[PDB]
Amino acid sequence: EVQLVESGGGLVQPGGSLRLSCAASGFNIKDTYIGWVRRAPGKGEELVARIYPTNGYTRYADSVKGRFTISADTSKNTAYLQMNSLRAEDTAVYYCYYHYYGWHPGYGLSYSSGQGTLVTVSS
Amino acid sequence: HEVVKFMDVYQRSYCHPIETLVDIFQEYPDEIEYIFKPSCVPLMRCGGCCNDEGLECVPTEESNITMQIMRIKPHQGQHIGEMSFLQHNKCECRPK
Repeated sequence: EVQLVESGGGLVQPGGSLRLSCAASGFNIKDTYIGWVRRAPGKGEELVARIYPTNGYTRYADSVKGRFTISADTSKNTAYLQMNSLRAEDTAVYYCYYHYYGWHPGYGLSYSSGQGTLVTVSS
Repeated sequence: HEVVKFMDVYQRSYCHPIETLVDIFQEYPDEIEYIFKPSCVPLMRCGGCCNDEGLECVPTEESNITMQIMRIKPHQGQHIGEMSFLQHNKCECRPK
């Protein structure tokens, strides 16, 4: 049984910041890409950031390059997203997700995501 | 003979997401003793031209897609599993 426990969301003014965290249990994050996607009002899912904790290779949405920074602490089995210099367009629900790196055997769940944290950027 | 109009060629060839057949192993090159079936997957990926040697079409939005893929050790069996890839939701022309 996998759990993703999400925290860190809330309401800020432009230029403000939040730190999201996603504490996983039921699997090892070094085995996965772990990251965030976001869904904004009337838009499709978009990858925000991801990290392969086995080597710390990361990827970012073009729209957040230079502002957001993903990291992972493998001893806590937890990933973090530092969101700096927030804008109005960043307003979305952000979901923690993972999928097993490469090929995952069989019929069990290979990719999953959390409940979501709300991030609002207003005023 | 039915000649394709300029504007049509021009709009159709311009930078955008197009169904692209992507070799799996190039995306995930890690267990060299295994082969995948199919060996390639259909992914929306930026393609086309920018009509300026100084610009390249590049994704600016991306999303995950997850598929069932067989893995094969060549004289042993084939087994079903799952793999996840990036598609490109959005493309644009950007300095090289």
